[PDB]
Amino acid sequence: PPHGELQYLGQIQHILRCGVRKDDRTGTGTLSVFGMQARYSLRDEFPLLTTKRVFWKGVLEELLWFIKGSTNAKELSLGPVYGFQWRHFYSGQGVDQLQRVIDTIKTNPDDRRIIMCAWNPRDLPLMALPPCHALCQFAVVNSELSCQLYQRSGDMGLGVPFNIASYALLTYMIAHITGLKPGDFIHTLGDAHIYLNHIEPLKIQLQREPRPFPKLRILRKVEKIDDFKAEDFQIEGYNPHPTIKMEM
Amino acid sequence: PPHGELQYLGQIQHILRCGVRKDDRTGTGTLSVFGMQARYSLRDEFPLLTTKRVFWKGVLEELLWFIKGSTNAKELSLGPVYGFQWRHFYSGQGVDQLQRVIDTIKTNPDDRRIIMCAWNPRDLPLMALPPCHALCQFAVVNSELSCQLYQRSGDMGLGVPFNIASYALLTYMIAHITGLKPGDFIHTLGDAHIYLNHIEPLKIQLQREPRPFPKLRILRKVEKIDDFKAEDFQIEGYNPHPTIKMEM
Repeated sequence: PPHGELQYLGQIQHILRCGVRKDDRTGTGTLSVFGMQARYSLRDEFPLLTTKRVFWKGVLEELLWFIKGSTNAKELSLGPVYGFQWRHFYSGQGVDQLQRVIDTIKTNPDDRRIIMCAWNPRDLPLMALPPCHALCQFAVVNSELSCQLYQRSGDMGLGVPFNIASYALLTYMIAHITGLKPGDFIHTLGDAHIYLNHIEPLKIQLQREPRPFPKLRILRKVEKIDDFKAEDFQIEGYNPHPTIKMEM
Repeated sequence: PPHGELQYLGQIQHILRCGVRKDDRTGTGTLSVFGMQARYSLRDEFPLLTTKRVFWKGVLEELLWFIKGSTNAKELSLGPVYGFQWRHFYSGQGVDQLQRVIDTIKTNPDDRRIIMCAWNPRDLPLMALPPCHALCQFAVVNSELSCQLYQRSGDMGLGVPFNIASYALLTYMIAHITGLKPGDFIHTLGDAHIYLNHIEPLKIQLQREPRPFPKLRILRKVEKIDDFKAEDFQIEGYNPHPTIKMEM
């Protein structure tokens, strides 16, 4: 059974070899491939990448922050996830996308419309009816919860490993409170890119052999999504390669 | 160079072998796999499937209908594409998603937010802020136009082959008027399903060897998307296997 992280590394390799030079908002330069998909199992393991050390504490903390509120920075002393509108559009108003996902899983697990979206908030004033940055779809199969993230653009070096962990964490959480087991996290990209100043670091990360994924234990029975605390979570068996500093 | 249709057939096979039984709105029953992606080249060929005869005339005609108007059935004497809100939300009002896609391709081809969405209109009254059925993203790379369709659910037997043709047609059109060449059509599915009464027909279609994809010639220089007519298009070299009647 081949390590799931191999998909990520294969994507890095593919973009390095077959990717096209393309500019972005910062005119900084990237290598880009359009359209990609990776599938990561959540069954008895958690896809926190091991070919470099991923900042798990920031993942967890930023996720909890998104889940409860909140339009005010620093307070987690604009990210790659963008969950400002997950709860609101502030107490008990707008559409609560996350709670609605949870409720649908319980009232109709076969539903094909179990979807939550996130926007880049720089888009909001820019234009009428701005396209989201990320579309998140959940599916239930045989008491298993799976999640697919579609991102219109993914930063492969910095953003992607972090997002894989974020959404897998989200899935574990929702599974936990809906009484399901986590299944797969499917990661789909539009513009999948590597910034030029990340090319050398990533070429080196490619040489590294992934270690077995760790486990994620939830230590307490939680009934509501808003009740989760950082201390409710434990990462067992994370044995990663050293940190790689990617500059941005 | 392996035939692109092989991806579709591989997906059918995979769902038959490894798919899970799941009900739907009609409680009719399907085999489902969650999360799939196929990539079809549009370079000097057009992905009109050959292991059965796809209703090309309906593809073309339904697409043109979506492009100009229109909220009134029969008039193409609710589909699997769902393009009712592509132009409107009626002359010169609401947001014109399609024209905006066209304009962005011309004003900023590197843009990562070149996205159009379609809704199932049965969802519209059902709830506030309904999730779309399909998200369509365009990307430009080296004078090439590529398109990725994300569908929250795809009917593999009937809807999918038709949609592959529809969106590839759309891409050829937009390429033509933006002065680009078609690149790839990437097809991504959430719930990818086969209805149980389609299992036998599809098992038979699996045995068929695809023939080379045909070409799509555009016969006239067209400047605006609204100007395209059915007669502007020609399918050269379509040599498919016989029609398979899938009942629904």
